[PDB]
Amino acid sequence: MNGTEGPNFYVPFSNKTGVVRSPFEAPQYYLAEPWQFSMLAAYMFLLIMLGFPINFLTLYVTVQHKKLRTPLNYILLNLAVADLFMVFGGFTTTLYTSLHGYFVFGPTGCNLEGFFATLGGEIALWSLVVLAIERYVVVCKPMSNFRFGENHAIMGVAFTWVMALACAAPPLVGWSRYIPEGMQCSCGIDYYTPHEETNNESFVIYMFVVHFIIPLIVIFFCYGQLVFTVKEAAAQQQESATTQKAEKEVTRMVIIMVIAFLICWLPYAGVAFYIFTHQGSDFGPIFMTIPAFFAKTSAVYNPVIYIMMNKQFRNCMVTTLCCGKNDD
Amino acid sequence: MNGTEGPNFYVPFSNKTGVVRSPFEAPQYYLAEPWQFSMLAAYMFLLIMLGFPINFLTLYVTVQHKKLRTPLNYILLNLAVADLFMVFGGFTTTLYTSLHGYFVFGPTGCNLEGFFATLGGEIALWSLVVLAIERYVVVCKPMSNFRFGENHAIMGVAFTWVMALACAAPPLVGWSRYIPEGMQCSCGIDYYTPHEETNNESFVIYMFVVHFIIPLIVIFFCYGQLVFTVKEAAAQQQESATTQKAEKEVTRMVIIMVIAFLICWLPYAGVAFYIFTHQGSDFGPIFMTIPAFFAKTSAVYNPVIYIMMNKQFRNCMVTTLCCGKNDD
Ligand SMILES: *[C@@H]1O[C@H](CO)[C@@H](O[C@@H]2O[C@H](CO)[C@@H](O[C@@H]3O[C@H](CO)[C@@H](O)[C@H](O)[C@@H]3O)[C@H](O)[C@H]2NC(C)=O)[C@H](O)[C@H]1NC(C)=O
Ligand SMILES: *[C@@H]1O[C@H](CO)[C@@H](O[C@@H]2O[C@H](CO)[C@@H](O[C@@H]3O[C@H](CO)[C@@H](O)[C@H](O)[C@@H]3O)[C@H](O)[C@H]2NC(C)=O)[C@H](O)[C@H]1NC(C)=O
Ligand SMILES: *[C@@H]1O[C@H](CO)[C@@H](O[C@@H]2O[C@H](CO)[C@@H](O[C@@H]3O[C@H](CO)[C@@H](O)[C@H](O)[C@@H]3O)[C@H](O)[C@H]2NC(C)=O)[C@H](O)[C@H]1NC(C)=O
Ligand SMILES: *[C@@H]1O[C@H](CO)[C@@H](O[C@@H]2O[C@H](CO)[C@@H](O[C@@H]3O[C@H](CO)[C@@H](O)[C@H](O)[C@@H]3O)[C@H](O)[C@H]2NC(C)=O)[C@H](O)[C@H]1NC(C)=O
Ligand SMILES: CCCCCCCCOCCOCCOCCOCCO
Ligand SMILES: CCCCCCCCOCCOCCOCCOCCO
Ligand SMILES: *C/C=C(C)/C=C\C=C(C)\C=C\C1=C(C)CCCC1(C)C
Ligand SMILES: *C/C=C(C)/C=C\C=C(C)\C=C\C1=C(C)CCCC1(C)C
Ligand SMILES: CCCCCCCCCCCC[N+](C)(C)[O-]
Ligand SMILES: CCCCCCCCCCCC[N+](C)(C)[O-]
Ligand SMILES: [Zn+2]
Ligand SMILES: [Zn+2]
Repeated sequence: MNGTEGPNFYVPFSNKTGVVRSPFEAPQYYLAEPWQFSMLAAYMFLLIMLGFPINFLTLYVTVQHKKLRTPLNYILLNLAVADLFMVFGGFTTTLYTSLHGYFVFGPTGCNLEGFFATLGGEIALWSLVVLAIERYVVVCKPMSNFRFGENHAIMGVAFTWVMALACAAPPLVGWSRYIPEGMQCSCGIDYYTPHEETNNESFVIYMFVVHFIIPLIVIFFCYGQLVFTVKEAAAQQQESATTQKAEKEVTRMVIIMVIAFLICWLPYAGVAFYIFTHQGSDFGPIFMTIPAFFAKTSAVYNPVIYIMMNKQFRNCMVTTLCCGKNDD
Repeated sequence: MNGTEGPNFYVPFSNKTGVVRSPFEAPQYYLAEPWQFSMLAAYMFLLIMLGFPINFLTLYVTVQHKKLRTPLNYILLNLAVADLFMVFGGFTTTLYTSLHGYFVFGPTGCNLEGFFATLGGEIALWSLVVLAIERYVVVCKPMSNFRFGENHAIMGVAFTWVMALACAAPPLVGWSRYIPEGMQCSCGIDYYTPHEETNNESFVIYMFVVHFIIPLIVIFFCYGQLVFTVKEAAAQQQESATTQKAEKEVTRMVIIMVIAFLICWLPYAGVAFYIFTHQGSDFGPIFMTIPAFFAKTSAVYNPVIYIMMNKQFRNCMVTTLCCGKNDD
């Protein structure tokens, strides 16, 4: 056996030497050097200390400024909340788990770590869908003469939570399950075993198709309609050069947010897909550790892209932080 | 301009030196060394000389042996025909084009090269869908007391031609268009320009989503049902170890055919997707030439996998070739 399966775990280390132990019962220092567990710990700590303030700040500044009530403003406020859930709901546990070298909080801890990570990533993905659609509707006016205003913003936000929970929750109640990965200090969906009792196989498929592929198809479609229009379906829809310069700022930003998401998650995606199609194959704890922990930067990069690419949000922020002036 | 757009072409070479010419009017030797055009020519020649006999042989041996009437037998005969269409309908033109260093047959030649390549590739893709579904139905028998027999085989084949033509033909009559790629000696879908008059943008999206992604989703789903069953949904189906050993031969083969397709086409897919999302960017003729011509091995690898992994087909072949003794 290249790995060591347990009732509820899969250590990617051979147990021919009898050293393997459950990620829920004892430290995993036999997996790698303890200084490496310290690095993860240190890493999560930074994510928590960076993520807590930038997201809260985003949330705070938005609520405080009434003029910030556009779909974008709404979507980023949403991510700010999702990130705070990742930070406090999951990172605190992954940090603590990394310090002890295992899930001292048992499966319940692993569920927290896996749930919120999955929730945060998915909220970010589906949020991208809502934004692409909003850019589609606002830059090409297809449908009719409807207003993707504040009302749809709310509906847009609720939507992201519905989809994301549709992906993150099932494994909490029987369909697939959260399980330790890599150095065993973070938890992800079970791509490691078939474990037919929780119908693992069908969930992984469901996840990659409905919670990865479909969303990308939708965004790709929207991207299609925007390239086309910025080319010929816009010169006839009379787009004042003054509006386009501010509607191009926003369109550029969504594209960047979409690229950042792919940069952040594709690595994890690939290793997961691989493991899933090579279960039992010979791979170490470092194989998934790097992509997994790297993906956790998803709790931080969005507010940052936001602050750096949306002048209005930036100025409001400086205003909030300087009390009065460098408003809404 | 990093490239040179023309009414119906896109040479990936700057025309600041005025050397660029239309791939329909003159040789493209300024793009690369003439010995490289000789390599392509030599290459196509081998594909033709290999593809003609292995496909025909496959087709011939199948028709000759009546016992060869299962879905697999049917699907591979289908590919054999698809490949002969690629060889004769397209490669002869790409060969000749490589020899002259340009499309002396003008756009009509380019359509031939692009159509049959696209047709052959897609027929292979959708054929994979039909096989995966057939493996699904036959190895897990989900639907009721149903029979995926000869009748469905025919319907399966017709199906692959319908989808493949749905992808290859539209660009012949106004939706997108076949255009020279790389060193300008092979033609592909227009990922190079927006050319709104033929609605390029929307076709590329349609192609990647309906003629790449969806098919992969379907196969992935089937692969899901097989891993699950070969695991805990088949030990209750009392699959006698005698049949499984022959039904595992076939299942293994389809999986290999699926992997070979990804090995063969993903490279092309990626460069196409890239070019499409980086139109006008600085890339040379070699950027697409290698993946494109590599993909053309799609006219040859399937019959070979077939001969090498299906003992029954292999034995019939030896029989056909040795006359009588080495049957159906
Ligand atoms: C655990 O990981 C190991 C790799 O570290 C996997 O072993 C590989 O298993 C395959 C399948 O049996 C071997 O292939 C066979 O090789 C022989 C050559 O003697 C050949 O005659 C057979 O037809 C077949 O191709 C392979 O050699 C072996 N190692 C390699 C090269 O990767 C193993 O499958 C994994 N699973 C477990 C827990 O066993
Ligand atoms: C990896 O293999 C090792 C051994 O090679 C496993 O060690 C296990 O260690 C426990 C001690 O906590 C053993 O339990 C003992 O069992 C005996 C009865 O056999 C009982 O009398 C003692 O009181 C004690 O409970 C356990 O037997 C032993 N297992 C093996 C393989 O011998 C280890 O569990 C393996 N890793 C895992 C969990 O996959
Ligand atoms: C043709 O290919 C060239 C690259 O070979 C592309 O040019 C690049 O265009 C980007 C902008 O789209 C340039 O970035 C800009 O750089 C300046 C620094 O002076 C910075 O202030 C701007 O904010 C921006 O980042 C990049 O420098 C440039 N590369 C070079 C060296 O030319 C070009 O886009 C392609 N298509 C065209 C327009 O022909
Ligand atoms: C790349 O640039 C070259 C030149 O830098 C393009 O070819 C040149 O095209 C011009 C304009 O079509 C030709 O000029 C002709 O002049 C006569 C004057 O009697 C006029 O009646 C024609 O209407 C035309 O303007 C010029 O002959 C030709 N230069 C040559 C001989 O190579 C070339 O078309 C560009 N690449 C492409 C095809 O985009
Ligand atoms: C290069 C493809 C090798 C074929 C392996 C079958 C899995 C299909 O690959 C998924 C497509 O992603 C391309 C990345 O290629 C890396 C190969 O690793 C296989 C991923 O599990
Ligand atoms: C060593 C390769 C690192 C470069 C990876 C760039 C990823 C950018 O994300 C774009 C998404 O594209 C999908 C797959 O990415 C592969 C290359 O990206 C080029 C886009 O065609
Ligand atoms: C550090 C903990 C992690 C990364 C735990 C779990 C993550 C997932 C189950 C992620 C799933 C996916 C998302 C968020 C977006 C891309 C596709 C995906 C299905 C791999
Ligand atoms: C040598 C000539 C070639 C490769 C010409 C054109 C090929 C296409 C338009 C291929 C399309 C695709 C296929 C066959 C399967 C994978 C996805 C795809 C859409 C890129
Ligand atoms: C940011 C790009 C990194 C790769 C992202 C896409 C990976 C999908 C294919 C899996 C290949 C990964 N690997 C090493 C696990 O084989
Ligand atoms: C719908 C998108 C499908 C894209 C598949 C991409 C496969 C990657 C193949 C290599 C592409 C990398 N690049 C940038 C050099 O072209
Ligand atoms: Zn509204
Ligand atoms: Zn039938």
